Amino acid sequence: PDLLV
Amino acid sequence: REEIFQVALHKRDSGEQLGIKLVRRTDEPGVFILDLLEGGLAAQDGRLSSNDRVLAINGHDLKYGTPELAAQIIQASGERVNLTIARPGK
Repeated sequence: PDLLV
Repeated sequence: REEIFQVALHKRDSGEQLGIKLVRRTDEPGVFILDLLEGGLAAQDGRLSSNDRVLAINGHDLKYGTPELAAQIIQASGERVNLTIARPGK
């Protein structure tokens, strides 16, 4: 739902 | 989204992270940059900023996307990651 890419 | 532009980041290695924290807002559709990771790829470029909307990554439509889809497009991409951003006004 909330990633570090 | 008062300004639309492209920013292309260049991964120094195949598995390099862009250093972008992608989050979704509960009040509107889209994928948004919450913050840039200190010293990361995107932060060193400096073109990107918090509150930017990621409209597309490498031509892949992220208008109604999710941060997980964005991560999968970046994982599938080569060294050039071409982000299309919609920066709000003031």
